[PDB]
Amino acid sequence: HMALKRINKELSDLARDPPAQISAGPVGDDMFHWQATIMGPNDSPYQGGVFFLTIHFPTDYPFKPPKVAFTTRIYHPNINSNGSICLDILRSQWSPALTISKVLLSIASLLDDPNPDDPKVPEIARIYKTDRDKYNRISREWTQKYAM
Amino acid sequence: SAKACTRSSRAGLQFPVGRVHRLLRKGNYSERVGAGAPVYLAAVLEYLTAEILELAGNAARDNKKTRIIPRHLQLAIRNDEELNKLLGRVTIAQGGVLPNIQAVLLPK
Amino acid sequence: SAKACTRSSRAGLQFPVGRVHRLLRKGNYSERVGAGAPVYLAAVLEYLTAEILELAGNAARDNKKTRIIPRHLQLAIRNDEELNKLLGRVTIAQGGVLPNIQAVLLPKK
Amino acid sequence: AIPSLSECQCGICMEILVEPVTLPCNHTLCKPCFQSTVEKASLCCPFCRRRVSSWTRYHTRRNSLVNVELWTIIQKHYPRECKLR
Amino acid sequence: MQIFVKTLTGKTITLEVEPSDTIENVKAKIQDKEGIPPDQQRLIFAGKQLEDGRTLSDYNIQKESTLHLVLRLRGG
Amino acid sequence: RSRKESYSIYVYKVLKQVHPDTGISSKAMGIMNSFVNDIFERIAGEASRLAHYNKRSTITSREIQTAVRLLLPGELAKHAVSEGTKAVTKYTS
Amino acid sequence: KRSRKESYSIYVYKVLKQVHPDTGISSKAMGIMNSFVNDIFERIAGEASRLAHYNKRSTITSREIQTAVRLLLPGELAKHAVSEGTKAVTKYTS
Amino acid sequence: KVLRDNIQGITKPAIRRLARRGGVKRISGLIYEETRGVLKVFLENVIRDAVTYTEHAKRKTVTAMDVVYALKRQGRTLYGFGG
Amino acid sequence: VLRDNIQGITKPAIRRLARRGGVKRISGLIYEETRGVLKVFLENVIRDAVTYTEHAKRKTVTAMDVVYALKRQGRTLYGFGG
Amino acid sequence: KPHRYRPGTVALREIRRYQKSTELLIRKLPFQRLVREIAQDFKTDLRFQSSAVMALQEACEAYLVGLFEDTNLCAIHAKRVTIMPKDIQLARRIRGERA
Amino acid sequence: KPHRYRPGTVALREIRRYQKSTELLIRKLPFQRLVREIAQDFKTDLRFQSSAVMALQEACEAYLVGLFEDTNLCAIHAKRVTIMPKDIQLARRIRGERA
DNA sequence: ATCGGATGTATATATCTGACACGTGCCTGGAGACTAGGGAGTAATCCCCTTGGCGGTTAAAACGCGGGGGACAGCGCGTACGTGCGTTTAAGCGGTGCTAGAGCTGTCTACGACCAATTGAGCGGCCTCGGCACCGGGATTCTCGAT
DNA sequence: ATCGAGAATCCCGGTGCCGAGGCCGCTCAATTGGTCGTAGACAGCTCTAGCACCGCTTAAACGCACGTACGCGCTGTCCCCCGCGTTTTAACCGCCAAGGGGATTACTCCCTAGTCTCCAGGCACGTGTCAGATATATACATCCGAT
Ligand SMILES: [Zn+2]
Ligand SMILES: [Zn+2]
Repeated sequence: HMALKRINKELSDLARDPPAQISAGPVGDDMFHWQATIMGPNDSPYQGGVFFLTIHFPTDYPFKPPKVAFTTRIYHPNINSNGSICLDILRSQWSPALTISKVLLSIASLLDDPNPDDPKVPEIARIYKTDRDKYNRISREWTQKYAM
Repeated sequence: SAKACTRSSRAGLQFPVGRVHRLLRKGNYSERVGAGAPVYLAAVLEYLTAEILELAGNAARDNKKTRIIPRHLQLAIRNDEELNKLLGRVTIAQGGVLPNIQAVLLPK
Repeated sequence: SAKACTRSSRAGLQFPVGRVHRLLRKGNYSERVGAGAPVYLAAVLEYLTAEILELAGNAARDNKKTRIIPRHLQLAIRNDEELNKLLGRVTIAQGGVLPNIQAVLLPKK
Repeated sequence: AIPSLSECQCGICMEILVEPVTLPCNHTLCKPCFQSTVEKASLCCPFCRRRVSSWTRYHTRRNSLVNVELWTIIQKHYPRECKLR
Repeated sequence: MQIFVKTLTGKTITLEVEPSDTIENVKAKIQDKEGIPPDQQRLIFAGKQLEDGRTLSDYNIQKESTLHLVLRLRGG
Repeated sequence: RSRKESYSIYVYKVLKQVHPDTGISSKAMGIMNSFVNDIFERIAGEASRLAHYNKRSTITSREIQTAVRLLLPGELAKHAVSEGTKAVTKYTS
Repeated sequence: KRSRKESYSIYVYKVLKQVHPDTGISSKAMGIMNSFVNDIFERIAGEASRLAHYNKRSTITSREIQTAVRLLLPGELAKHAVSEGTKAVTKYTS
Repeated sequence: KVLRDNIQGITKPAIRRLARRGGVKRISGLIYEETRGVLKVFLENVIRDAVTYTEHAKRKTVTAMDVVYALKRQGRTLYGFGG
Repeated sequence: VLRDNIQGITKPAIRRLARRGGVKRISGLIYEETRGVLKVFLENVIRDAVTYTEHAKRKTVTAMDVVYALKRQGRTLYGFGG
Repeated sequence: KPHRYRPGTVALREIRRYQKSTELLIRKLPFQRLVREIAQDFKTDLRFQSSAVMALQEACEAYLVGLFEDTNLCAIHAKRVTIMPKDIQLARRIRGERA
Repeated sequence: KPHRYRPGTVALREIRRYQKSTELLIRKLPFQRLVREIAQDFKTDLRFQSSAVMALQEACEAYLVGLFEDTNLCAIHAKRVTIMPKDIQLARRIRGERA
């Protein structure tokens, strides 16, 4: 109903001023479902990595947060293998004023560095905090083989 | 909502849902406890606590202090009407009373 | 006791012991109920009801009536001190009010 | 001085305000958005994130949420937008 | 030696592993050939949990044995 | 049909024990039943709260004794305690 | 060592930080808050238990807590508490 | 089939009789309005709780037990109507 | 053994309590009345407090017993636990 | 020739008569209509049992009698025989009903 | 010659000062001794935690403040300024404390 | 200081009627026997918090005096309220009709209790620094006797 | 109406201290997984009484006239709390020391929930008769005007 108009204005704003290093598009003709493409920041061990994620808008927007999942797989402390994302702004304090471009920027920022406070998997967070190199080499072996 | 995470986060609350569930189960209130009661009770408790704390902080700011003291709690409780009606029988230790002088006693 | 008669007769009580025990167990009060609690509770209840019935019957007989009516119950409860204090915040249906008039309102000499 | 048009639009629904409410944080948004925020959001103002539970509770008893002087200028300045709603 | 593992999604995987390989080694191999993270993998043989520190041969597991994979989904 | 429990004949037995000839109407019986039920509820609630207050899990005679001592005024409390102690002593043998 | 004593200190601190980001709280006010939370919990739970026993049931569902909140609280606090309880239960279910 | 201004049903002789039962010899002329106001307030307070008790049980007819329970919770126990 | 300690509640204490209450002029015959009502209230509270600290097979009066005794009388207190 | 009592005597006789009596004082049908009018505000088209109305009216009478006793005590305290609304307000405020 | 305040302007100052504070007003040791006397009358050889007497004193102070507030209201109703024991007795009676 | 109406209340006697005390069938809940397991009683131990004591110092309580403001008694009035009577109004009692809705029975499906393993949220202990308490100085504002 | 001097209160700045907000280690209970007995959600039937209507009383309400007593305002008297100053007393802080008992752990044993079977205590139902509510006719308590 009224949600689709807001989505139309938001996609028009997205198209007129596309953010750098993030892309988004309609996965299907139906309005709610969307696809997006993310590639890792330069100051990160995820260089040369392209990743696809699918987002499903709820029945009413933006009063409830939009569901987001990764059809591709990422080795990150704050994301499960299945693709679930633990993001504080996404679920705990989602607000109607925010736009999904800010959500994608937050996803990129979390891709830059994880959050110690709410680890998705305690073991990988323990690995990350214990030292640097033992996450470095798994990340290095992981990036190219899955992205390409 | 999606499962496989702590219950206090699924409902978006801060009070512990599991602790409230345990208290309800072991409190000799009923033989069986539903799965939606602890969340509702935790939400109500959080709402009341936030409602009191906001007014207490406003009183503390008005008193040029940056710390909550029992006098600020008493001011916040008594100044409001609904909370005064609810907490009409309790007595806050070291709270004092509101300033109130009858108009007849004032000098003429 | 003889451990062969009814619990009420074994304890010498007119009030029941089985019903009080069931109500204590199924009343959501504790996960266990002692073997002597129903007897004590029934004894207390019987004593209080006997006291009130005695006072009400005395008041009724004083009023030249052979039946106890709620007015007699109200008179018995209000006239006594301990019963009035125990039942201060209770209302008896069709109970009336104790007859009293303030001394100031009485006519002058 | 002037209500204008771009500043007049509601920050949430991108539409014309209907019975505007002024939050204690001096945030203005249309009543449908505020209402939907009450029963489908976190009860706080989305922009600067301050709880307004006490203010709303105090005002709803006396029914003073609506801004009469703002609604009057909205009617007199954009009757065509208001009549559609 | 070929062994059979069954997952919760109805997928059966054949592992070409020797008894000398430890639980960490077999977890790394199954992660390499299937992607499932070793930590999220819980191994069930004859209705018992398998410990990472001890070796596979400590379970007296022979050719064509049946294993059950348990996925511990955390977060969401 | 359905069955409803009440303290009618018990109160009648007590009344005949204390007054051989005087009768009782229906409304007075209802009032007496309500009073008995209310006192039972009060004492049971106090006993349960006292049991919880000491990390116990049972309700023996002493919790009922303490609840009676709390709820009733002086002379009635003493008489009720004496009657309960006598009843328990007679029942245990 | 000493046996553990459960308390609501960290939760009240988190709520206070959520409301006022730069305001502390003393220990006596913390005790007041704990007593208030315990009192409200006891009131709501007891009312719900009595109201569920009145209907010859054996479960304290969300409806019993909702009705207990409706009875106990004043006119507007009851409405707001019911609204936020519906918040929490709807967000938890789906 | 709505009803209007039935608060006038509480008649001045009725309030006089209630005061006489209370033990009042002389009565002013402005007592009746305050008595009616207090009456309406008390009745509203009891009826709201009784209606809520009825509404919880998915019923449509308030019962004597509902009124007794509402009065008992409100702070005024009542005997004689079953409890 | 302590005898005649109710006189410890002296006149200035009653005057200060009255001033906090909000009175301007206090008679001279009210101090005995205030002492009497205070003694009655203290006896009533301490009776229940002692009954609680005696049921638990203890010999000291903890703050929990007093808070519970106040709560039993419709005088709930906040600050000392609960 | 006509005989009439001094003011204040038949009032005392009415007090003595009514304190002894027990029957309900307020008429049935006006009270029932008032109860229905108040109840229909909270929820539409309710139905009322007779016993509920009787219990409500009994509680009404008891509460009003108690309030009038307290009001009379206040009036006599103020060195007056007549009760006035300020007495009712004081009696209610001390009891804490209004606060 | 000395500056003497008119009788009446010191009571208001004391009211303003004390209604703004939060300290306890009764003495510590006399109240503790009185509490111990009452307790030893009820039961011999008892010991008190400090928080126990603290709570007792807090409750007593709050109760006395409320009683004096009600007494002042009654005295003002009686068209007076001074408070008298009759006001206290009436306040206690209406509150239901004595009856 | 009583006397004589004059009113209302109290007392003695017939009567007939609806509700209270009681007989009766029966069935659901109370009573009796056995067991196992966890809650509660009992003994030994630790150290925490209570109690008792002494010296200083000083903020507070006690006592006394002058007097001004309020408690209280008495007078006068005029108006609102009590008392009685003719008149209009609707509550009360009876009888009938009907159906909305309380109450119970029969199915069965989904929600909730139970047990193990496990690991992370939450509690006990340490700690350091900033917010609040305290003192000294000045500026500001009620207050009252005399105009 | 006011001016000004004595007094109480508020602002501001500097110094010091102790408790509170954060960090670290650790023990226990919340979570996840599955299984299983049953509670109530729902459909259908019954059949009770709550609502609506009508008619006939006569009991209660109502408006009006008249008298009167008391609520209120005013004046006067006196006496008793109050404000202040001086003296006595014990509260309060700090310190030290002894020990009573509150809290804890380990062990054992016996009280009771649970299960199954058997039977009678009390409940729904029907019935007899008398306690008392009502009506009628005397006898005395009490109030009011006037001696
Ligand atoms: Zn909008
Ligand atoms: Zn805002």
